[PDB]
Amino acid sequence: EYDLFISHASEDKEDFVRPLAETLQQLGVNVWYDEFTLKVGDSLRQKIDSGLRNSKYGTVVLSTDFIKKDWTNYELDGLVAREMNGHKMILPIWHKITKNDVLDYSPNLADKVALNTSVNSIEEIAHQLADVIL
Amino acid sequence: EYDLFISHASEDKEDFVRPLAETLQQLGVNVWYDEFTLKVGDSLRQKIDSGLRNSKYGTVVLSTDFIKKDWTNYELDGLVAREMNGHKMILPIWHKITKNDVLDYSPNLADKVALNTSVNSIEEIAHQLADVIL
Amino acid sequence: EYDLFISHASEDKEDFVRPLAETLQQLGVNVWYDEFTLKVGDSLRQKIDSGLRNSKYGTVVLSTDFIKKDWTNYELDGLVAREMNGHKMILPIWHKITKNDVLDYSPNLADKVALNTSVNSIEEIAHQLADVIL
Amino acid sequence: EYDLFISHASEDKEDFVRPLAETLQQLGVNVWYDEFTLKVGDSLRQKIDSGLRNSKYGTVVLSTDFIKKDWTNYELDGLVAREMNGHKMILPIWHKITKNDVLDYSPNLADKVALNTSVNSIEEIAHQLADVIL
Ligand SMILES: Nc1cccc2cc[n+]([C@@H]3O[C@H](COP(=O)(O)OP(=O)(O)OC[C@H]4O[C@@H](n5cnc6c(N)ncnc65)[C@H](O)[C@@H]4O)[C@@H](O)[C@H]3O)cc12
Ligand SMILES: Nc1cccc2cc[n+]([C@@H]3O[C@H](COP(=O)(O)OP(=O)(O)OC[C@H]4O[C@@H](n5cnc6c(N)ncnc65)[C@H](O)[C@@H]4O)[C@@H](O)[C@H]3O)cc12
Ligand SMILES: Nc1cccc2cc[n+]([C@@H]3O[C@H](COP(=O)(O)OP(=O)(O)OC[C@H]4O[C@@H](n5cnc6c(N)ncnc65)[C@H](O)[C@@H]4O)[C@@H](O)[C@H]3O)cc12
Ligand SMILES: Nc1cccc2cc[n+]([C@@H]3O[C@H](COP(=O)(O)OP(=O)(O)OC[C@H]4O[C@@H](n5cnc6c(N)ncnc65)[C@H](O)[C@@H]4O)[C@@H](O)[C@H]3O)cc12
Repeated sequence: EYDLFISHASEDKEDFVRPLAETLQQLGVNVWYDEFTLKVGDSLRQKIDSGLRNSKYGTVVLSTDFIKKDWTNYELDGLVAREMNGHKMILPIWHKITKNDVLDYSPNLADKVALNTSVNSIEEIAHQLADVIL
Repeated sequence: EYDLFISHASEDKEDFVRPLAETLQQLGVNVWYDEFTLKVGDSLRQKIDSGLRNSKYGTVVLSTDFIKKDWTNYELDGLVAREMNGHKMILPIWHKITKNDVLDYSPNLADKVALNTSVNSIEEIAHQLADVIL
Repeated sequence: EYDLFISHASEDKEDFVRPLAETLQQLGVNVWYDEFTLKVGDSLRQKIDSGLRNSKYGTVVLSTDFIKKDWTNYELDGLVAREMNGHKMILPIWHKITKNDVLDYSPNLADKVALNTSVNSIEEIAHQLADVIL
Repeated sequence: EYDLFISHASEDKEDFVRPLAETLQQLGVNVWYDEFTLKVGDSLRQKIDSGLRNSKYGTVVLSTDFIKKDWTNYELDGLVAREMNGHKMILPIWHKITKNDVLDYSPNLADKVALNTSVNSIEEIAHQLADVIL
């Protein structure tokens, strides 16, 4: 069902991630985003697990807060596991972070071409993503 | 697939290399150029290695910045390795650099005939390259 | 902490890599090897990433099975990313493989001097490595 | 640093070139020889280029196998390039080869005085070289 899963830290919602998800839907991507999918009484574990398993692609918004928190590391551990079984997925974004900070977090992600929010705007990034997914 | 691989420093894009690559495609050469080929989520290592291995020829834009940087030296190591197995490839260009500076970088490249950007224009250089490749 | 990280395919453990790692420790190199470090309940992603980032050197056992598999290519991407930031690391070994097969995998590794297991024995290779590391 | 660079084919190591290089060091010449300088993980291109550029003199062992191979012709290109900038270097040796075979390879080397291994012994040749270098 879903085309893209969005993994992000809650400190980045208002200035970046909410505008991004809203514009991707307007282009026509079917997106998994937590404010759209999770409802009262749902199991967090079981809903996240089935969202990770049923998405064609996943995007990760790398940030200083992303590195520290628990649920963000839970999601990225699951994306790499599915990619090491033969299915390529990960589309990275760099937000307020430099190459050296990424290379100190993991040197394998420093090998992957990312979109940098200090160089591209929100809609300029959204157009780049939809060209791969669609 | 590709006819030519272009190896250059990013400081030289706007005043020389972007005009050159645009005019080569208009003559009909099938060219490997990083702004045309690399996309979000690609592995840099694995895409560059298959570009080097599947091209008939390679051109190197010698420059004061080309000498210092890392990825430029990575690409030239791979071109010489394939040439020392019996397949001639390299077509050199000298940009803002003199014979002495080239001879201090490597005396073997000082033996190979090159196109000098202080003597020829962009389209005059492009016409010279296509006569060898095509 | 670690002096050397060993990257290898699991098909090569018993006739080559297990004897090699055992003899390197006896010479006194502090080595990262998966049978010594990984334990029940560890995250594979997070433990491999910190092993790559905290080692002075890395060795890669090039082999016909190494080229095909997923986790072997994951590790080599991270080594090259750290080397293209200015820190030299890679010490290559050729096992049951010829120059032509290496040049068809990547022409840049064909430029780097390697130890060939058809020419040198296990302890003769181990002595060569420790002279660089120590 | 280096006084002499030795350029030779690997088919000639055991019966001529290893004894020669060992006796030159005993006289006190500082020599560039591949078995003494190159180590695991070195770039072949970048180490050879800095050896050619930092030596006062160069010697070439002309032989039937020398003429055919690739890396032997690579080194002689760089020596002539530096000599055509005004710095005399080349000290030739003829091994199992006649004047006619040299003249068919290049008529300019047939003009330079050479040492012939059918007329002089190893130590008799080594004494002749050191009188020029030292
Ligand atoms: N939508 C969501 C609702 C609830 C929990 C979520 C956890 C994670 N996520 C997923 O993970 C990324 C965010 O990681 P995160 O690390 O930013 O999240 P936090 O841990 O900060 O939690 C955020 C806030 O939920 C409050 N809280 C904690 N347990 C609670 C509970 N049972 N009932 C009510 N409220 C609770 C907690 O008090 C804080 O105010 C996203 O991509 C997303 O897919 C989304 C969540
Ligand atoms: N197109 C390209 C994109 C990304 C990296 C490239 C590296 C090399 N090349 C190849 O090598 C020659 C240029 O050498 P170069 O030495 O000029 O390049 P730089 O190292 O300066 O990198 C240039 C910029 O990429 C930024 N950067 C670094 N890692 C990044 C990452 N994972 N995701 C996003 N951005 C990243 C880095 O912040 C800088 O602003 C060309 O012929 C070409 O074929 C092309 C590249
Ligand atoms: N030590 C190790 C344990 C587990 C997984 C590893 C993966 C990779 N490595 C690293 O990568 C190189 C080897 O690449 P490799 O490609 O040889 O490995 P394989 O994919 O063949 O996995 C080998 C076996 O683990 C079984 N398996 C898969 N997921 C499993 C899981 N969660 N729990 C239990 N067992 C699992 C899988 O069934 C097969 O029998 C080494 O340098 C090393 O640093 C080492 C591993
Ligand atoms: N010391 C040396 C080591 C390696 C390569 C050299 C190349 C050239 N040289 C220089 O050139 C003259 C000799 O020309 P040459 O033409 O005699 O040499 P070959 O091409 O026959 O190579 C000889 C052997 O290296 C094996 N081979 C090829 N690539 C390899 C690689 N990455 N890692 C491991 N082994 C590799 C290849 O399998 C063969 O067995 C000398 O004056 C010297 O300064 C010296 C070399």
